[PDB]
Amino acid sequence: GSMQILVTTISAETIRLEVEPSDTIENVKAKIQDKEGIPPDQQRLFFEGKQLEDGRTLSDYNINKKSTLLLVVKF
Amino acid sequence: GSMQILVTTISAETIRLEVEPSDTIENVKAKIQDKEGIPPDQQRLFFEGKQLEDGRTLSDYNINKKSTLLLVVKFH
Repeated sequence: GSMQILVTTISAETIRLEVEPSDTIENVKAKIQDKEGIPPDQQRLFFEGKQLEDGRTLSDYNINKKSTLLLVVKF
Repeated sequence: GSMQILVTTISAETIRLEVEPSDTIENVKAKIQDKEGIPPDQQRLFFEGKQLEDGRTLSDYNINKKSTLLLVVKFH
């Protein structure tokens, strides 16, 4: 149109979570809901590029102390 | 204690804005409030690394058609 401009809107935060190696990623998503207020269904967890899927644990993906996890959310 | 992991929470979206080259940054910030719902003083605008100031126009920073602007917004 007249002059169409693009605005790259960014929002970012780093949340620390006290978890057990026995904790399922379902339980990890539940801990994020208490900390921020995002439902587990719309949450997308990542580690080493691989999308963390429910039914498995943090030990299965070999996640230990001081591990960087990636959470991608809407708007 | 037992195991303390870090979760890098990211949220991103691109907003399309019909603006005039005569428009000031305070007017562009007002247009973002209508599109998303963020107050103009709590939003930081950028172009070519330089932080865009409320007083100056889009012509002053040489912003034209198909220009990518950066808006950094608070967590929640």
